[PDB]
Amino acid sequence: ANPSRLIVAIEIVEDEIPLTKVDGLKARIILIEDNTSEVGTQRVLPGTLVSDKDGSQSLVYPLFEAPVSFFGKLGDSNGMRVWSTTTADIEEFDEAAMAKFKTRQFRIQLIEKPESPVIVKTADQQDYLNITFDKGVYSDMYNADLYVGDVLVDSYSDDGVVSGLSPLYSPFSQFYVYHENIDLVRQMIYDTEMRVNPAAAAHTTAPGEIDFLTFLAVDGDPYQGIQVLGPLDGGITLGKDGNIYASGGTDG
Repeated sequence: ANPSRLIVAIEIVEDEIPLTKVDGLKARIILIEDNTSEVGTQRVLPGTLVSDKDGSQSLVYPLFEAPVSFFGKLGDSNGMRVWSTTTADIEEFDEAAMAKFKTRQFRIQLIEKPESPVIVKTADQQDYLNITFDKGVYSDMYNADLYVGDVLVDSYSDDGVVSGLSPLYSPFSQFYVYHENIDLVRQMIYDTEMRVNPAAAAHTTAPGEIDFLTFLAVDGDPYQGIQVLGPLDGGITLGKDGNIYASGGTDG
């Protein structure tokens, strides 16, 4: 009756964190479980976090949302991984593209259980897809558009034409990005950090360059104005090994 679904969100509050206090942010990645609402209608809402500093309450910002392509509880076997790029790693990434468009480059990969989980290769047979959460970014390195919304489904799909094989379809039928929420979240972290650690403006020159998922700065270094909350603290670790699955699949 109902597809499984993945909704990724971020819970943030203002608090005194440690700076290894100081005034910055307490954040944690969370999943919202809803297969009822129409896709793209999650709201920013107060979470369960409170602030030791001033009694303020956390807010929860839906970031993105992806429905599974097919009915059934088995759709709950679909999920994904996501991580930001860094001028610290083994692989490189499109540094001039980022420069030009002042946005951050991310890698997303689809996965399936049984779990390590199994990696769903893209059509062109790559292990992962290079994306930006912003529109208009075109990469000369990968000669592709990078915007997730425009490219993911399409990339894990293959109508079979010049391919000659059985049409291939993506396990996720659409990737909806909450642009406004993301911009709201990045600004928040950009501001906080420019204040806390103003040298960080050297490579983080725009709010659009903020990694709001794994909270690494471009240089590779985790922002000094964020204190991340892992599973110990009600959170979810994203990243190369950070597995998240759709849910709420119903058979009827």
